[PDB]
Amino acid sequence: RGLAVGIALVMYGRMEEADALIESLCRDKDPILRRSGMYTVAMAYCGSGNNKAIRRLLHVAVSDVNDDVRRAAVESLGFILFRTPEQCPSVVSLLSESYNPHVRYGAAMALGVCCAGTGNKEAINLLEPMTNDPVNYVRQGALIASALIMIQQTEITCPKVNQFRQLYSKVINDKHDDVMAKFGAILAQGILDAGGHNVTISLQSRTGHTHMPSVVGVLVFTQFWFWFPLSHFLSLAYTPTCIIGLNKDLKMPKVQYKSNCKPSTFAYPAPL
Amino acid sequence: KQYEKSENDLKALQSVGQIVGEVLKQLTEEKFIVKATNGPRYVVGCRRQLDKSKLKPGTRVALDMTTLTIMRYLPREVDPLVYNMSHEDPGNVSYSEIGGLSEQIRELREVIELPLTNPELFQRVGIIPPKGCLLYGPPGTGKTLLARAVASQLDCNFLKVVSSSIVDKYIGESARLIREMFNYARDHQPCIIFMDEIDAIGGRRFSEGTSADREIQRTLMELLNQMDGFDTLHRVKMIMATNRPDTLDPAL
Amino acid sequence: KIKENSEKIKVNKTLPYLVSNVIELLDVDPNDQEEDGANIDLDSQRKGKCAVIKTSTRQTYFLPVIGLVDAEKL
Amino acid sequence: LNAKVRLLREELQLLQEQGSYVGEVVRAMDKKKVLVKVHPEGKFVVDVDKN
Amino acid sequence: MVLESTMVCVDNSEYMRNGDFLPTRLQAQQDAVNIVCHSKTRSNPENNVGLITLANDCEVLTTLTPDTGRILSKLHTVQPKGKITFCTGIRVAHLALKHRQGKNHKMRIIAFVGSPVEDNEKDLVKLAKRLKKEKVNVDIINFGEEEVNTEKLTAFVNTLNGKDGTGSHLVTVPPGPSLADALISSPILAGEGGA
Amino acid sequence: MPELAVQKVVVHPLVLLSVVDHFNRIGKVGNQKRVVGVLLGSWQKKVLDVSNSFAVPFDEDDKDDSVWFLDHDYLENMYGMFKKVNARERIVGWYHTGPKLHKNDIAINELMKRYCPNSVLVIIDVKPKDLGLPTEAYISVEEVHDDGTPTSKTFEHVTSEIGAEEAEEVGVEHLLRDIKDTTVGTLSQRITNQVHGLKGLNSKLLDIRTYLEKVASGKLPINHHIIYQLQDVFNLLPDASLQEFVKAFYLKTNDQMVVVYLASLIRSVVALHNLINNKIANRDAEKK
Amino acid sequence: EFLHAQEEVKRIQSIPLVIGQFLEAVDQNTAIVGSTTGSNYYVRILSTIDRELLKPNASVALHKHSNALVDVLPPEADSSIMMLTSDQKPDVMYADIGGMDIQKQEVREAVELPLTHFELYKQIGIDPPRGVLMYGPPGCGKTMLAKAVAHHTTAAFIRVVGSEFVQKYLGEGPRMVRDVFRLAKENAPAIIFIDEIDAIATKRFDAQT
Amino acid sequence: APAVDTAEQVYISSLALLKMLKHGRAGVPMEVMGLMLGEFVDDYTVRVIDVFAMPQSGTGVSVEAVDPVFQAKMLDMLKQTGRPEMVVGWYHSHPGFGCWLSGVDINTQQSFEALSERAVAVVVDPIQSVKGKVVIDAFRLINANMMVLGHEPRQTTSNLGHLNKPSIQALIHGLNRHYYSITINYRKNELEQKMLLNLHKKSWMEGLTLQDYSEHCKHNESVVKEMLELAKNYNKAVEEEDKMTPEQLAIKNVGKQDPKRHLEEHVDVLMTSNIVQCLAAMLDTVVFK
Repeated sequence: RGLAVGIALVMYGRMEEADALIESLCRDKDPILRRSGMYTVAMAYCGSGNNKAIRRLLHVAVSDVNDDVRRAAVESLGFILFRTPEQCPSVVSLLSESYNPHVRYGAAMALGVCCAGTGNKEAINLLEPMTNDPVNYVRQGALIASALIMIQQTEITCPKVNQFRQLYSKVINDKHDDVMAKFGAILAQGILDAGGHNVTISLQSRTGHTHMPSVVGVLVFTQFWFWFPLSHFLSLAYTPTCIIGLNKDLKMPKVQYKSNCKPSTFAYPAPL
Repeated sequence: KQYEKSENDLKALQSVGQIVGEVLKQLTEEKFIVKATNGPRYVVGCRRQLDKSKLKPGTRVALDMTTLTIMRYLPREVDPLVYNMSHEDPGNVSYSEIGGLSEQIRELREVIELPLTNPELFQRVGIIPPKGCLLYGPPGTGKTLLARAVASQLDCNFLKVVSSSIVDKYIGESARLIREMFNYARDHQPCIIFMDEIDAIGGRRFSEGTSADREIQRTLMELLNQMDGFDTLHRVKMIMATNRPDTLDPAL
Repeated sequence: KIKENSEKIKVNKTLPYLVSNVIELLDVDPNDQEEDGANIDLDSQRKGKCAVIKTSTRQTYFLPVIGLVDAEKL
Repeated sequence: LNAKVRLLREELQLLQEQGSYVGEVVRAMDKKKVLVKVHPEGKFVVDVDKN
Repeated sequence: MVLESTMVCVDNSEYMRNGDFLPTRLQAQQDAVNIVCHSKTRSNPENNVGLITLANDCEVLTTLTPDTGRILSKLHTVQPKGKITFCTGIRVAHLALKHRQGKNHKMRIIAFVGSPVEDNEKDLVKLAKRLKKEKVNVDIINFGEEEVNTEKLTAFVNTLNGKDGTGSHLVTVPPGPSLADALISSPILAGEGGA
Repeated sequence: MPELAVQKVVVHPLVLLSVVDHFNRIGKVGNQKRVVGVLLGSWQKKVLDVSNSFAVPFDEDDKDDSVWFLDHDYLENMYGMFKKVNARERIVGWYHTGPKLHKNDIAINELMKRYCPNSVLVIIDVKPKDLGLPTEAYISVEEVHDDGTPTSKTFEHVTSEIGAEEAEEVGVEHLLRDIKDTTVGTLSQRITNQVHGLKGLNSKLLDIRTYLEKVASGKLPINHHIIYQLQDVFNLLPDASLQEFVKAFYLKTNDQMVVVYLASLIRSVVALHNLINNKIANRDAEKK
Repeated sequence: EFLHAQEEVKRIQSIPLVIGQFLEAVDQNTAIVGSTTGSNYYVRILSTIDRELLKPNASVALHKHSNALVDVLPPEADSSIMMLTSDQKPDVMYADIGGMDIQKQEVREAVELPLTHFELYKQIGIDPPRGVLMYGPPGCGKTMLAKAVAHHTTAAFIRVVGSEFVQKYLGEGPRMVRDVFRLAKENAPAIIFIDEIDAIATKRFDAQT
Repeated sequence: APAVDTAEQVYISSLALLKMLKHGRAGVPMEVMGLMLGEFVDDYTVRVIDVFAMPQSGTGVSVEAVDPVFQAKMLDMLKQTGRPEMVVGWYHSHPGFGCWLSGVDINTQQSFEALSERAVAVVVDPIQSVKGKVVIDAFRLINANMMVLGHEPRQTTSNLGHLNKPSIQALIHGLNRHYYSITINYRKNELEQKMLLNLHKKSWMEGLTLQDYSEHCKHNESVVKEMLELAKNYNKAVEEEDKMTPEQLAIKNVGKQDPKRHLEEHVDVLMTSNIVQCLAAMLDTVVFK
């Protein structure tokens, strides 16, 4: 498991070399290696979309009824389509219908990553049936996906933000729900509130091009299905974003900045 | 030795309370249709090991309670009561104590005793030995002593059956015993079957009576078909004993 | 070892428990009853002494009878 | 077609049950239990599912 | 021996029916083969012996077991067809030796000779290199080439000696009345490095 | 010992699977060498259903015929052991690991008869190849030769088929990333079968053809069988002829169309209206 | 995948199975049955079964785990008794009760002519017979006429004894009637003969018991 | 109650799984068992390479069912193969019950646990199965208290888990007491996958084969004759079928036993059958001469 994720991590923004790795890991005897191969393409490609990477992934998944590959195709999309963030819900609308819980898991993870910084209305609704389905992994993945988009966004932006917290809470109090779901719920809560909504996980930086630590951090984090200390990697994805000034001597000025909006609403509205 | 006995007990408990059935009709080699002696009719399988050929509708099979697959073969169905009737053949009373009746005694032998040894004697005549014997007489004569007394001397298989308590109010349970004795005799050929006090089963028109007049008729119907209906006896002879031939059904 | 196997018997010996009547006593051997043919051989009649017992609740039950209970009475 | 199979996995666990019976309602009680008589088994006072 | 896998190769020839050993060679060799087996078992219970026949085409009679019984039963049978098919006996043995139920033991071949060995010097020398490389020794009990024949065998046995601590042995048994057991002359009952 | 008692041979998916595994398992002994195992299964059945196989150590030389090693011990211990679990399953025989039938095989077979109550030669062509089956069945027949010596041992082919129990078939589907291949089915499958047949026929003709070249020069024997087969092709002269067509297919779809339209008419009102509802539905869902 | 999914349902459809009898189809999703147990169930209908042959009365299978309607059985299968007294026929013909000419002509016309050939009787215009009642003095011998025709056809004669309908085993009795009658419908034509209805069905029933 | 244990993920090989199905079908209905051979790798993974059986007995799934004679005998022979394998655990089948262990069966699991605590009991169901995905579950089996406290999920970590129901509430309760469903993964690959794929090389002869012309005619005749019968209903079908309600349609225009479904089905068999027979006859002609 350790070695498998590690092959994906080293790539980033070197598209072409990864095309070689992924096919070989997929053919092998080991199920784990199949999932790691997707990660390999997702990272190398994250920088700009292409047709090549999505096309490669897509053929393997349709051809066969193999679970491990079928999740892989759908998952891989979000990272690469990042440039126009609408697109990931387009491909995933046909894929979320699939009865395979694998595909359904993979559809949710993908939506989570792409939309994280600049959201979409369509992405939100796709996640709802996964939560509902009774299988263990579909539910955990769906609840963590919901939170990712929602980070650095206050609980008065829309009512959904509020709803998401109540759901997380419901599950953790409960013993009537799945163990695997309790982990997704708590983690989910954790992401949404982190740094009191001054810490963020986005697809891109405010410069206008890719914010590398956030992208990287999410995928290494999503495994925990086997081995649980793995979840702590989420810390790299968490990046502080606050307007702070600079003084000539490198210390903190207590200057003022203008804001177009009332700053009173955003001071953590509606907590528990 | 004790451990061996203890071992069979576990077999029941693994199947959870094994139940008896019978093969109604064979659908295919795998699937039989089984009617249960316990209640519901069932669709059943067979063990790989247990052969299909062995099972018959004339005979009984056993089923695992929890999966309904035939574990094994069981023998032909016979009532508990009928086992006791066959045994009851020596009830004592020798041929000496029934004398003076001797002329009438000779008449009983022609019907009962002759077809056992040879049905061939009546066959040469070109006639099938006469069906059913009726013993009747005033009380104290020894109509029951006679039937009983010869059965012991020969010591042939003789079912001695009390039919004045065989009718019960338990619908369907009264039917089975009456059938079973005819079937059984055909198997244990030669045999004699004597029913004593079947005056009880001897019925009348009734139809303004209690529940007690109703049960008698079902049994009385069954006897008619079994004798002459489409079913009939052979070498084996059925003997009736009464007190009045007037208590009897007009059809009988 | 006798006691572990008998404990299951003891619970059935204790209350609640029914009365019934014996339809037939088969009493066949634990030793080979016939070598079954067909797909896989072996014996399927690996039953020891058996009895077909009729409960007074109008159902029929098949049961392997123990060897400790005297055979004669039965 | 996908819908038919999606439905299908759920049905197997749902179907697992202690059976069913058919009776008729003689009368209902005000408290929302109904006195019904099951035709082969005894009479029961038991509640309704309003789903 | 202690932790050795041994294949005894049995000679069954038209020179085994012979009466040079009194009363018969067959019997005298029969006492010899049993002794060799009883001795190894008494020596170590973990020691095993196997059976292959030198004569005719190759039959693997037994793979590794403790049984004296297998080797006894074969001996009673005679083979007029085949004598000493040495080159082949070594090859089946080497292969056979590898798979074991007393695993990671030393590799040994004992062959009984009791017929003139047909095989010339070119076969023999060739066989010695195969033996070195696999690191298996072959032991010869020689009453088969003093009976009307010169001993080809000695040079080969000498060269083979010292490839491990259970070296080769040339065990000398006379041809005339003296039995197939005179095992006293050189070790074979259990392994030794010397000749 | 029984080899003649088999007309037809059926193999479970298990045996085909099991053999490939055994090859490695022995400690990776191959190349020139082969690996054999026991076949456990039925006999006294005209149909031979081979139930299982378990690994056996083996070293083979197929370039020589005066050396082979066959583990004696495994066969015997395994036959003695198995009776308690299954009284029908006995050692059915042994599989050979390709590439084709050898005369090298009679020798190994002989031993197997002695040890084992039964033997059979199932030849599984090497390591996984092909879409169809790679097993052929052979029974050792004793024949007279009218030119050599009577009682020669040779191999005659018998029909090879497949067949397995219900539970096993269900297992194959779970593991596998499809269900089975072609032999005949759907409309598509029949046409594939035709193309599958041509590549297959072509292979058989190469065997004969390469042999003739070898018999003519290089002096491989002349057998009456080979020559008989070739001659017949020329003689029979098949002549193309009429028939086998039908036109019915169109009427059926036309009939169904009128009904299909009545259904679309009722459907239209709901389908048409729904389009607007969907776009709005996505906003509501996100809001609440 | 649909095939592998269908295989999920194939495993539940297996044994244990208990036979019920299909009263009617409310829908192609739920239906009403009355089982042979002696209890009725309103149960759910799964997937990969026909309701085309099962819509009117037929045998049906329930799974004993679910106690719901898993599978179907044909209307023909689970027939309580199919034939008897045609493979058990007497050898008695019309020439062993050589007299009673009026009687002989009536039985022959009612019983034999519809089994052998339904067309001819119907062809004339007059209906081929439906329900037969036979009445008279008992000393004539109704059973014997029944015998002669039982021999002559040698097929489509179902002999049922009126006591044989009633039963100790639970719920079999009203059901036992469904299984034999339903089979007569399938292997048309066939005659059902009840020996004596004069000692099983009575004018007075007391109904306290 | 506190203890520091890990769960065993059961990695079943393709070879091993198929044998477990084989044994379980055969045993029917009587419950049978056997031992599992494998290797212990990592810090929780027990892998099942292969399986063999302990005898078929009506005293099955018991300590008794286990035969010392089989176990020794195999192990000497296994040394020779160049695979003497560890006993990772034991498999059994219940075809009289589901995934709920029997009362004897819990004691039997315990004895295996003493030998190697990396021992599991895998339940194989082939006619008490509700799923064609192969209804198998794994238990290590630990006491009741561990479930009640909620300790048992602390021990399982490095598990996903799952829950299925072959047979009602009683099974669910039995499962929860044990250790519930611990994850089963499969060690499989394309070479093994290709072996299972196969059917017939005999497809070679069959694709080319076509039958006698008299037979071609039999088929064509039987179908046209059949089509006549259904045709009379078809007229009504096209004239009407305003109804869309399946139960009403069935009675009205003989919707159940539909002439459309069957007539189409019939044209399609006849067309395909004639094409393959005709196509082969012609192909063979050209090629052989």
